[PDB]
Amino acid sequence: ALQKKLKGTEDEVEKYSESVKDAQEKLEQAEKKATDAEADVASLNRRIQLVEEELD
Amino acid sequence: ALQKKLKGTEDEVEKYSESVKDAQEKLEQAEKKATDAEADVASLNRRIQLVEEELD
Amino acid sequence: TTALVCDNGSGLVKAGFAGDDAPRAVFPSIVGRPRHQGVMVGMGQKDSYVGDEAQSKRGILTLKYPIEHGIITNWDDMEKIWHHTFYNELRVAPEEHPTLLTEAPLNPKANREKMTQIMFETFNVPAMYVAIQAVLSLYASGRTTGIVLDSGDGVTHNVPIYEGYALPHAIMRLDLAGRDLTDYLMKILTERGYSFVTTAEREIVRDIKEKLCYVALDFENEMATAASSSSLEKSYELPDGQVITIGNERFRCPETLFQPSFIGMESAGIHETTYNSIMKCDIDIRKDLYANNVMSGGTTMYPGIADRMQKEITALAPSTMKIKIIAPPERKYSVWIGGSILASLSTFQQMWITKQEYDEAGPSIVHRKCF
Ligand SMILES: Nc1ncnc2c1ncn2[C@@H]1O[C@H](COP(=O)(O)OP(=O)(O)O)[C@@H](O)[C@H]1O
Repeated sequence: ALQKKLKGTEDEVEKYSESVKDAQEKLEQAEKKATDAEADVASLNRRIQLVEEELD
Repeated sequence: ALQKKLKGTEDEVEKYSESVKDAQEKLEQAEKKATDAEADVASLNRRIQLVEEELD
Repeated sequence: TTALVCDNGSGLVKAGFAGDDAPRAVFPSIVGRPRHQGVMVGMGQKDSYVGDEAQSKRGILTLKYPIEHGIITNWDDMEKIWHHTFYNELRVAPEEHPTLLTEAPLNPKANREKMTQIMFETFNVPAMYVAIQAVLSLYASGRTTGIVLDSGDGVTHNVPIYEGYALPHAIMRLDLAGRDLTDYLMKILTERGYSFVTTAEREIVRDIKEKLCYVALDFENEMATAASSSSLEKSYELPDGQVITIGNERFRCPETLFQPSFIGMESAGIHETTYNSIMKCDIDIRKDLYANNVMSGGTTMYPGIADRMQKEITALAPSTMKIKIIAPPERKYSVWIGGSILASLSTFQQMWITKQEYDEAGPSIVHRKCF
């Protein structure tokens, strides 16, 4: 007659799975655009530098 | 009986909440790197046309 | 006294002294020969250039890489390469210097045999040793466990190592590397109208690949994007002006490493061969290997390769193991760095093959645990 904690902790685990799902999902969603901006800067650095030498 | 599965369920509740915390931390750090990388890219990319027209 | 570390490889010879921090001499491992006749007497034109000399005289030569896929096919040009390295790049008498040589796994036995024989007869070194490129590349990374994915210019191999033990039954070698990517790029550059066929201009194509190409995180999305917009087109000026522009090709080319079918090969992609090599190891060590993917070799230097690699191998692996990819920013020289580290040791100073020993036991000594 002590199953209330069973139910409550099962639901705890379910909602924790939901939370980690959402969190890590949006997490990698962020890092995708992060590495996108990394390619952006790595590209435009080169571009600015070469056009700068052209200016020199 | 089921009390021991309840024990393990509480333990996994703990470690899953910990995963949620790590997820939020990496989320916030991702947004921080987002702001910083965006500042850098924007500061360094809007000027190509300057060197361009000058050498032009 | 000082030891030498000559990492031959295909495409790029990189040599230097043991204990240093970076190879002193680095130059393309090619041997050129003029293909016209020459008319100005008194020019004293030599008959065979080599290294950067040939790379500069490209316009009138025919270049021949003497190492096809990790294996040496033209021994005379390889001897020229070694001689030039010693006597001009390092400018050192090899008479009093133990030298460290590298080779890929699963090579012809006669390769290392004849290599040792030449090193002892022609150059007459005091001692030598042949090491596996992947082990050295692991040394340089300061690790002691983890699959190492070395992908040079000629060959690509995975070697899983744990606690300093190698699992040879899971070493997976694959013959797709930078040279094949260069050729595939030469091919698909036709469909824009650009035609490079000369062995000279294969080098131009290699430069284009080293500069512009990159790996796409999602191939289909990038394809559709390049279709829609034009934000991916980048230009490039050839050695005589006539700037060219390439679009889709930038990520079409290195995508081959993940879909070898593009060049008509049947083997699985890089990510998949890595995952298989993992699965062939004992279950108890798979998590560490998942955590310690190492990457070396110039071909692993594409922008974005580590991210795509991680995504794919994550898709293949379970969702509870943690996937990491150790891609240092100088990984192109990790083999030479690890070689210098190992040669500098003293616990290693008794693993050399002394010339006396070889004279006593013949070139078969190599395969013998005097490795
Ligand atoms: N920045 C780069 N981007 C893409 N590919 C590169 C880059 N630099 C070198 N490569 C490729 O890697 C090869 C050099 O790799 P390397 O490790 O020297 O091979 P090896 O070990 O056989 O000498 C070259 O043939 C070149 O095609």
